[PDB]
Amino acid sequence: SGFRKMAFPSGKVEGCMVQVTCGTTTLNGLWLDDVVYCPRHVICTSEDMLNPNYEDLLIRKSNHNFLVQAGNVQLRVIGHSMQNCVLKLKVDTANPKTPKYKFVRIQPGQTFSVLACYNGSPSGVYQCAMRPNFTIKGSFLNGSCGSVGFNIDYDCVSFCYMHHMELPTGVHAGTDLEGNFYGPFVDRQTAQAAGTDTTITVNVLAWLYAAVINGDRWFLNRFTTTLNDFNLVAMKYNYEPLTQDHVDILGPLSAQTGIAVLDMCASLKELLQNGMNGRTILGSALLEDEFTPFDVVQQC
Amino acid sequence: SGFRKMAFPSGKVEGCMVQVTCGTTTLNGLWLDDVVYCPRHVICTSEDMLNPNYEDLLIRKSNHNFLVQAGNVQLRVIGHSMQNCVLKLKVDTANPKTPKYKFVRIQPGQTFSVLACYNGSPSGVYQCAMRPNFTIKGSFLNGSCGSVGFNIDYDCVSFCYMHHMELPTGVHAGTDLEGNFYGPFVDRQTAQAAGTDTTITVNVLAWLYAAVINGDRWFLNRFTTTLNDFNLVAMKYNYEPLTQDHVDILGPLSAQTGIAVLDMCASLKELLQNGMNGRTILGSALLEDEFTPFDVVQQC
Ligand code: NA
Repeated sequence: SGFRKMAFPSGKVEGCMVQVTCGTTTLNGLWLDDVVYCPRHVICTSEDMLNPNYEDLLIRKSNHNFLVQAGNVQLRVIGHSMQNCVLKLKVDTANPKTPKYKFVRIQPGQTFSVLACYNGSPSGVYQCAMRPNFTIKGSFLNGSCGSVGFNIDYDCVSFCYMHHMELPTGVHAGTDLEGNFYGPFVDRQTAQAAGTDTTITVNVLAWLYAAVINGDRWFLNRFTTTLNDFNLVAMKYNYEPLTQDHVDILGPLSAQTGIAVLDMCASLKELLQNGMNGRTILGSALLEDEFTPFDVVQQC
Repeated sequence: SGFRKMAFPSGKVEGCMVQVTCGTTTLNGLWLDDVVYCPRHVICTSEDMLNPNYEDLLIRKSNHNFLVQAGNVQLRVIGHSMQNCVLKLKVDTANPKTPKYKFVRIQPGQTFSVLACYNGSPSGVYQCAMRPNFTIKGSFLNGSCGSVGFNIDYDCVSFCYMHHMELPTGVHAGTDLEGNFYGPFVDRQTAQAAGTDTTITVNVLAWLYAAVINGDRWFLNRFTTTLNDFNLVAMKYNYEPLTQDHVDILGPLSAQTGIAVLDMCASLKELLQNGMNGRTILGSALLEDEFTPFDVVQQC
């Protein structure tokens, strides 16, 4: 019993974290086999970040200008290449601690664990979601760039996020491990405004299912609804539209609890209309959207 | 920027988790050097847990009745002893992955990271606090007993919690690593009622300091208070009494923000009296008490 924001055990990723220094920028890199992956902005000065020509800046750099440190031990960089917004630094030593891994590009609303690092060293772990506007609400200070987000599925680490930027609003942007940004964001210190941060409706429903599992039932009402009638409500509360694909994904939690998905949708509509009246649900005073259906099943 | 419930990296503890089976109870043990620590209720059947005589039950057990598995590899138990509510199983092999460690008995209101395990295998990590009634609000299913709570301080793992029990109310009880329960709880399946779950006032203040650091300032008022006047308020809201030791611990966060501790106390009094009016603070609709002053400084 009980229900926590639960991250994957971080040990497999800790063994992959290194320090990358270029000139006088230090950040974190990910060492898998004989490649170190890091944000390409490692090559930029402060002034460069205002308006960087990455191809031009990369002309000035050779293999020996990339200082890679794994603990207290120096890796020899034997090649480098830019792939979208990441650098790949070929090193002469394969990481002996390399886990089984893949690179995956997640969808908006998918969750992951972050291992926030500074100077190549693990600081801490927490859960995140890919917001529908393609930002995350991380905890990242100066030096945390190159910290990664991941899921562990079947003892295989699926890397989904590398940290690049903090927006002026203090939310976070980054790439997949092919170096493609999530959303419209660029690795430039310029005005970048996030769009509407909508609520991940399918996740809220999963968490309501989690609450019923755990004995928090007060919010279950006597109504049902339709996907269209629900969605007219969802849209006025900046909730994402629910699809029949969402309903299908909730089926196992429906089966477990005996609560039809549309019934749970009607309960959520009443919570949106009437609020929570100073009550809580799984110890939250608001509707939590950073648990996926799969996250709930895994935890329960 | 941003502020998360942040756990320590779990890798150092993952390397210590083993499976312990006695008869047909399986749970988790902690392998440090040549000792495995686990809950003594490993020796109990279901029926035994109603009213166990641990000394008598232990008469029936020899070293070979304790099956200890580290991954896919069997440890030889060469001695065993009961220390309060834990068993210590001496094994013939020192754990090669043993970190620098200590055993510490924390105070009520102190926080820690939990690595929830099943069958000796890491499942996930989250933060907890030792409630003032000496329960924790974990996430623990059947098989999770022996999962540990810890802090990492200076690359030394300080073990503070081993999981033993779920109360009928679905909160959790356990021991330190000397096997002494936190609070009045016993390793018996009997009616055990927790006392009043009060709020950890010093922690709330730390989190208000965290919010100011991160730019969430709306709740700062124009008042001050006194420790006595504050505490008359705290007591009616089942908040723990604030002491001058608490004020002293908040000094660094006071210094950073320029907000005198008693001023922040007055802000909290208004939040207790008037509530939050549907607003949030560091994305919580309620006052969060599971960050210590030290936790905030570490994260910021
Ligand atoms: Na909340």
